[PDB]
Amino acid sequence: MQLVLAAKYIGAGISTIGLLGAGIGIAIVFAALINGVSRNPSIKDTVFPMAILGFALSEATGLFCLMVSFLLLFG
Amino acid sequence: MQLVLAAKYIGAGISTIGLLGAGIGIAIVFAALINGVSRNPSIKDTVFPMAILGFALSEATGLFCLMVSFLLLFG
Amino acid sequence: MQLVLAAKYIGAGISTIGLLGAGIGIAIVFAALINGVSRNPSIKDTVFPMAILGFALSEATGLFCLMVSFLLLF
Amino acid sequence: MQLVLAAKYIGAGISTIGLLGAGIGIAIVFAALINGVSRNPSIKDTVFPMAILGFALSEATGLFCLMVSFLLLFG
Amino acid sequence: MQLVLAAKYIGAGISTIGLLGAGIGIAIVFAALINGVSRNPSIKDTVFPMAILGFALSEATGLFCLMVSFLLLF
Amino acid sequence: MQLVLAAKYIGAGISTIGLLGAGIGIAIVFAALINGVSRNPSIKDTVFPMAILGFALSEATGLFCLMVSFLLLF
Amino acid sequence: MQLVLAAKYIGAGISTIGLLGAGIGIAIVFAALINGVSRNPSIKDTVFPMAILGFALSEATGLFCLMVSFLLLFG
Amino acid sequence: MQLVLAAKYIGAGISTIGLLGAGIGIAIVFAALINGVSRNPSIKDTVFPMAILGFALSEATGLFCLMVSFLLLF
Amino acid sequence: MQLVLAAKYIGAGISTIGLLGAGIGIAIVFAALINGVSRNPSIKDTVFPMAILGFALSEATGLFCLMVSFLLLFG
Amino acid sequence: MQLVLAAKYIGAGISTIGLLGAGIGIAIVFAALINGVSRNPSIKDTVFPMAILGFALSEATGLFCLMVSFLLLFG
Repeated sequence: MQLVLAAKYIGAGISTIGLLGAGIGIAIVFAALINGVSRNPSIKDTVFPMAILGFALSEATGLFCLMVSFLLLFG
Repeated sequence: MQLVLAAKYIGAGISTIGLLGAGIGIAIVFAALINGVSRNPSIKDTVFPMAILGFALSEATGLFCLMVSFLLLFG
Repeated sequence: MQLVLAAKYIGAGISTIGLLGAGIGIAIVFAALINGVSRNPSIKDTVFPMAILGFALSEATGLFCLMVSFLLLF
Repeated sequence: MQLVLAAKYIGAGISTIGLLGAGIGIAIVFAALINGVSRNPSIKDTVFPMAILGFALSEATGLFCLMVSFLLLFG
Repeated sequence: MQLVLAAKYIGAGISTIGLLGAGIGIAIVFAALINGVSRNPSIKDTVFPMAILGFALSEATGLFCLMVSFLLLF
Repeated sequence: MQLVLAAKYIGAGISTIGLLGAGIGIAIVFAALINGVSRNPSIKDTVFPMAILGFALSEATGLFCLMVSFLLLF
Repeated sequence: MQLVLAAKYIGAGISTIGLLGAGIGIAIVFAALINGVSRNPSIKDTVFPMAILGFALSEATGLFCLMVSFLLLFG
Repeated sequence: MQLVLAAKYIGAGISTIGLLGAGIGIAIVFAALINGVSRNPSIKDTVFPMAILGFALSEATGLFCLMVSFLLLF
Repeated sequence: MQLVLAAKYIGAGISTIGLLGAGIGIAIVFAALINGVSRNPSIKDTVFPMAILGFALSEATGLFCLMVSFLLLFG
Repeated sequence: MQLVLAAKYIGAGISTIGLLGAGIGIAIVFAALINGVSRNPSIKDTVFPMAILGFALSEATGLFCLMVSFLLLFG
């Protein structure tokens, strides 16, 4: 158990690293949203739900990382 | 088997790291969509399905990462 | 018990790495805010609440990393 | 054999990391496609096959990583 | 004791890596500030507080890393 | 034998990491091709061979990584 | 004590990695300064102190890494 | 002798990582070439020999990584 | 001492990784200088010393990395 | 000797990683050179030696990495 439990804990730490992509990704989507709206205010009702979709899809990949982390931590 | 289970769990942690690319990638596809539509609203119906295709192809690489991760956790 | 504990400490160091994403992320949101406002100052009240949401959502991923880190530390 | 097998699983995890290049890359190709089409809608039939070519070639790099991964998992 | 101590020291070093995100992030914010002031000098007093805020928030994430690094060290 | 074999397998996995550079690089080349053709469609036949060359050369580096990975495997 | 000391030196090496954020960051600030001054030479006296501020604050992050490094090397 | 050899194989896998730099690097040179030529087609004969030098110098760093890799493999 | 010398040598290897930032940083300062002068040749004498300052501050972070590396190899 | 020699060899592999920064950096300088010359052909005699300086300074950081690698490999 001891070496295996230790591996799970190290593993759970390693598995959060990929969350960096969601962190950068979410920001990239919101940067585009802010730049697009500032170039063309009239487009905001159109581009805002693309921003919400984009952020959610990007966050999803981070959530897959987190899921593996929790399965290691608690499973 | 202690060493092998340990290695399976470390390895599953490690195979989520690659998801950072789909995280960044999906975001890049949505940012282009946002900037594209704001420059030229009339193009929206043309470029939106391209965004869907882009996101899905970028996501697939992260899903491969996760597939290995699940194979190491359960296979 | 010592091996497990050693692994809890390493794992905790490792789970902060992901916070780099929020570091760059928050910055990217605020950079667009500054550039957007400078190109079009009248858009400020519109894009400021968007920057707050952007930063919050980006920070949240970093906060997930830190949650794992603290779960491992205690 | 336990150390060797251990190494094989650690190795398989490691060899998905390079898939992040394809996750980001495929996205860069789709972003250019979206941006090019929004700048110049008439160019769409020309630039779309280039996007398919760019994506398949970017994806091939991630597939090489996954192949090495599967060689480690099952061989 | 020696295994645990060892892990605390390695873990402490590992938790400084995430600080690369604030190093890049802070810079991105100040670059946006510079590019925006040079495009539009009259906007200086509006975007400056935005840059302070954005820097503070980027930095905080690097500070959560240092915090974990200090917990492991002390 | 077991230690050496072990290292060959870990080393083989490690040498695929560098392939992320070709994955990004190839894409950068094709994006430049797309942005340049859409700005200037008449340039298509000039820049296309340039993109093939640039892709080939980016890819080669990922292939040197795979080569090391295959040597370690076989 | 040998394992502990070992760990201290491995740790000290590890804690210089984060200095790459300052190496890139300081450069991003100087690049903006150069580009801003070439677009608008009259803005130089305004944007130069902002560049000093941005750089010192970016550098401070690398210095925190180096401090942890020196704590590991000598304490 | 087995431990040393194990380390030669791991070290060799590790030294290919740096080749990612040349992967992205070569691509960045060729992207600028394509964009430069599309903006200004008459500059092609001037910027093509610059792209060749750029790619060569970038590849060379990758070749240094591979040299270490082969020195370790034999 | 076997373990400690081993750790010193691994650690010295690891503390060079941070030099990748000065590598990228210096380049970013020179790229801005190049793009700055080409947009506005008259600015050359103004922005060139800024480039020198930029490069040197970016390089210093890599020199800190190397300092630790030498301390681990010889100190 | 055995564990120490093994550490040096692993260390020498780790120390080439930072060469990735010179590889990207050198390219960034040459990209700027190519973009600057294509915007403004008359500037080429001015910006070319800044490109040579930039690439050399960037390559220098990679050479510091390589130096540590050779000291580990052969020292």
